[PDB]
Amino acid sequence: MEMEKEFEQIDKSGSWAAIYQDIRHEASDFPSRVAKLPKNKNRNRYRDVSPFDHSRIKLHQEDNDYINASLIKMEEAQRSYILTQGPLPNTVGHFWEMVWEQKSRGVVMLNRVMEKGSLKCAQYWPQKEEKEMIFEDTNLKLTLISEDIKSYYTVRQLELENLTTQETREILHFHYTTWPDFGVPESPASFLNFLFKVRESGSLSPEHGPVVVHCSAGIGRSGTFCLADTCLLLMDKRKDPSSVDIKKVLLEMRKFRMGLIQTADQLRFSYLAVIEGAKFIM
Ligand SMILES: CC(C)(CO)NC(=O)c1cccc(Cl)c1
Ligand SMILES: CC(C)(CO)NC(=O)c1cccc(Cl)c1
Ligand SMILES: CC(C)(CO)NC(=O)c1cccc(Cl)c1
Repeated sequence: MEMEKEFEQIDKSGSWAAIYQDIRHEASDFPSRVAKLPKNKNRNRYRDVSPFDHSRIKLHQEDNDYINASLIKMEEAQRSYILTQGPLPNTVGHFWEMVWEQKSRGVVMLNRVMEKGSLKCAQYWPQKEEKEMIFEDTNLKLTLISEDIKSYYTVRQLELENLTTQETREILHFHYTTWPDFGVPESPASFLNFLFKVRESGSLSPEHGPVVVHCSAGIGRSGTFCLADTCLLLMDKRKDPSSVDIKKVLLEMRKFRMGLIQTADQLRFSYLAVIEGAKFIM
């Protein structure tokens, strides 16, 4: 079926939970043996969210190459994304090592450091120009260059230096700051505006390594971001845009990381975002 009318048909019939449970039943199951090794317990935020072995990002290190991060490679859309958990106190150096090694231009953050009164990820970037951060375990230096605070999101320019070679690179930090502590946003307008700002920066384009996107677990809000982006790109590329099937695209993405889209409300929000986005594109 088309999307907008499939949408109203699920709303009128109140069957979002049944649609979402079908997706969960049909989703891929692949091994995640490296994630479950005992030496990696303090590298995982949640025991039930792990990268598959076949698609995990490897650190270029011989001691321990493990990080909780996955490469989502979308062949028809010609887009790639790295989805990862919010960094932990003992993985902030690994996180920036990955950004460096994968040649990423941008980092997309969809959570606040504290939500619901608890810590959802480490404070992993510097908050003042004159107070830079040094990650001694991976030999990197990170400096805040500039910050632009808007009503729904903040964009930061960062300098990452490889202290071994003295090479430097400019990284863009795109921080969506207004996702509610509970539920999903009422309107997708600010989320779509944010997606378009990431696109306009070049961070999603083939002349760079894959964008790094995270929330707390790296599957819910993060899944919503890449699902909406890929669906809108396919609607632009194909002769018949009504052939784009968001459930099929989501199942394709779940070949590369488990659990993408965590609730039926996140599924409905993803439909809403793609529907409204497709009208603005033209
Ligand atoms: C990312 C770079 C190349 C930047 O200095 N660092 C490393 O690869 C690294 C990894 C593990 C340990 C240490 Cl000392 C450096
Ligand atoms: C702007 C320059 C030319 C360094 O001055 N390139 C980068 O900063 C950069 C950023 C991300 C990835 C990689 Cl490979 C390079
Ligand atoms: C340039 C086009 C028209 C794509 O062809 N779209 C946008 O610039 C845009 C901006 C904000 C929100 C949304 Cl959904 C689209």
